[PDB]
Amino acid sequence: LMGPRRPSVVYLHNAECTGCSESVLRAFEPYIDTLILDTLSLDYHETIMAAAGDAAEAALEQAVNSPHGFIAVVEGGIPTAANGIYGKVANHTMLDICSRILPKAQAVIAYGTCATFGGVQAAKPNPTGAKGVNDALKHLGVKAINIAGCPPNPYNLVGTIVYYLKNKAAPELDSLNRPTMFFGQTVHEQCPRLPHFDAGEFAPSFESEEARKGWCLYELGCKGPVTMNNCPKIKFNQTNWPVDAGHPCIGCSEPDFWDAMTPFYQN
Amino acid sequence: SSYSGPIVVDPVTRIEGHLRIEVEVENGKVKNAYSSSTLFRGLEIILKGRDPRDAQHFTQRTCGVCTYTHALASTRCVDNAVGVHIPKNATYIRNLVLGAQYLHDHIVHFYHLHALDFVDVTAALKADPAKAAKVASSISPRKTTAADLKAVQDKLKTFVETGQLGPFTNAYFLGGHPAYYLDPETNLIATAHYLEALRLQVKAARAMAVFGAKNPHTQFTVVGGVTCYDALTPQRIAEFEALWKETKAFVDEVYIPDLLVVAAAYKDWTQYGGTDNFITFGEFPKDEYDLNSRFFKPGVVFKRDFKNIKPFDKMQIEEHVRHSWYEGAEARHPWKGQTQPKYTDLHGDDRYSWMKAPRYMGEPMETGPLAQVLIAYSQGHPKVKAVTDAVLAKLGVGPEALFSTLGRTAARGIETAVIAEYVGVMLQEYKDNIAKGDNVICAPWEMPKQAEGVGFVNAPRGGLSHWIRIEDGKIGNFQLVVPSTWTLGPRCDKNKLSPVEASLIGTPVADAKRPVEILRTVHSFDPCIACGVH
Ligand code: SF4
Ligand code: SF4
Ligand code: F3S
Ligand SMILES: [Mg+2]
Repeated sequence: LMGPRRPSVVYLHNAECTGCSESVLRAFEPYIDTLILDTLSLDYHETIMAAAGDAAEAALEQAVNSPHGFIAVVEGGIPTAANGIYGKVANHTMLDICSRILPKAQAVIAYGTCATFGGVQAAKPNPTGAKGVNDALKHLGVKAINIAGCPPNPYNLVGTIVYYLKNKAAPELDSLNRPTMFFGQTVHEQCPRLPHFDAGEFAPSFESEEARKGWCLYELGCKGPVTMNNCPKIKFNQTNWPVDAGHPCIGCSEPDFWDAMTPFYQN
Repeated sequence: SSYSGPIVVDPVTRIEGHLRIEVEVENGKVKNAYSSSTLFRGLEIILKGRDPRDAQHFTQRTCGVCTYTHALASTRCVDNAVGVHIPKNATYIRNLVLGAQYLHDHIVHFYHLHALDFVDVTAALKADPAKAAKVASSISPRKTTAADLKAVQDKLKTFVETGQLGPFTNAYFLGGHPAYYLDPETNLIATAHYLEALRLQVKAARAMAVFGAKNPHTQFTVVGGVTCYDALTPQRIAEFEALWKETKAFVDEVYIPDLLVVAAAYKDWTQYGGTDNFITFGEFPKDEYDLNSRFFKPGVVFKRDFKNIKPFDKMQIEEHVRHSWYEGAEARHPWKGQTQPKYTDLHGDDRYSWMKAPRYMGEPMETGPLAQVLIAYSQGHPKVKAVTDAVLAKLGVGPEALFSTLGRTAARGIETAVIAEYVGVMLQEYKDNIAKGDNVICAPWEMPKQAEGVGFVNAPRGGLSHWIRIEDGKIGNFQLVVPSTWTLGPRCDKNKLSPVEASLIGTPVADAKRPVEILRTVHSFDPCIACGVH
């Protein structure tokens, strides 16, 4: 699957919705074909790989044991309740799979709020005991770079990988282990509606003339002021982001946001 | 003689989510099958007690492949519970984002999830690109030249000679495989278009973000309507229209001709993978409270009796747990649903999946593009009839051919083509409505303390329903019954095989170590296990 010239990436899927995998397919300049043919060697990825079953398992083993080394990208939270039973691949628990593979990686990137912080299946009452990668695997010394969001901006994944390949090290990380080059500002301080916020000009409802005129969404629940992400700067799909579509930020790059930021339409 | 014994495929790749397929084969043909979904998250448990307005944000994270669809179903569900009738423009914008979702989803499914079951990418290296270009130009109005395809070949050649096959590592076609039929030139055309589709899908998804903020996981729906006042502007509408036009051209000029050239080469696949019963909910309403106002209409068919389409009665759905990892054995209507996990391991107490087993009047029902297409055809839908007839004529087969893995794959293309054209009709109506001076996109509403609601979406994989019981203004019960749950859930308490299980009986398996024929049928249903289990 790999040896030579392109760096090997092993992409794992735990308890996930595949929205983070889909976000990578939206990669733009570079696009995902350049990424898979030129930049990287994508040596395991259940969504798009040709092999299945035993053949897929063999591809994974050969990638993880390569003397050339591999980078792991991990999507989804790790279910830990009932000894990891709620999530299995090839009849192995995801906790076991990640326990055995991730300490062998040269570097681990937790991609998406589920992998970074536990995510949607970790929201109360967390029936499957879902945990983010670094929480789950603390005891094994795993320290994944956390690229948060639900899903994250794929600009932030490619940027982190490129940095890593260039500099042979993680970029500066915040106290949640997120790169400060992407997560160093609140989405609010970057928001075009900030002048309205400053003037106390809030939309009182989505049907209101104030919402039509683009007034601030804080009274309608916007979590921009407490959320770190680069959404207003980079935007998504080269064209838009939640509050330019008229909807409040729901805080999706923050830990525990399903419980901390709810009800989503209140502040 | 041939192989007898078990085959297990775990993981089934090139699907969403975590699926284990188990089959018993006898003399090279499958005689028994189990569909085992091996991840549970429990979103229905997590929703209990929360604000109904929050449900769509959680349930959208059921799945990021069929992104938006669950936000739409929960919003339709709470809209219904609250009794709000959203403005015409919110219906148009919601419908336009959903049409864009279908085009993105089906294009990615055929190329990036299904086609490696049928295309030997490495054989493309041996192709004659001049011959290949002539074939490509004969099947499409788009002209392709030898140099066009040589560029692809040169790129693939450098990739393969590095020894780092990446996503093609251990592919079932490596070295050759008796169930792979395509000649090198057709493998090269498909491989070129796979690569092309990786960039085209960026545009198809961007179309959703023009109105819907971002893809994946849109953020423009609210109870009562949508939030995106910018979607009214001529600039955003023009941006959407340009991406839609380019996406439609790809469907018409690249995907459907490839689908037809591959189906022609694999016409033996009309003989495997059939099913008996079909359910569909209809989609693209004019009236949010009348399913029969939808461009595709709901319906139910038993035992392929399409002369007797039955009305869809939402009260005849029950979700079984006897062969699932939940407590007990009692089937439940989703307004009385229960989600009480209880794991017994594979086949412990005859249970083998985290999916429930939905049954309609006690029967297992296929849903998805083949149900939507066949039921619409049988209701006299003129656009569906015109393109399925053209497809049947091109392939030289009769309508019976549609009850198969090949037919299901073709139906996915038919509905893509039909929806790609209908998005233009919807866009024009939306434009017309704005031009009449209707600029309203959200209506006011009030939360009742007690209510029941349901929202119905026909998603790219079929009939999706979200069901809420509101108690004290909070979520008392919230149940998702999702298309892959119908199609890929396990047996019920009458031990009836689900559509995927039944469809697998009779599958030939040339090489038990590389059981591509099982993947062909399983992938034809476009499984989504995060969807099915939630
Ligand atoms: S972070 Fe969000 S988008 Fe990504 S796998 Fe989790 S639920 Fe899906
Ligand atoms: S809309 Fe949200 S992010 Fe923008 S100024 Fe208001 S509170 Fe801040
Ligand atoms: S909801 Fe998430 S995508 Fe950005 S605008 Fe808020 S952090
Ligand atoms: Mg359910």
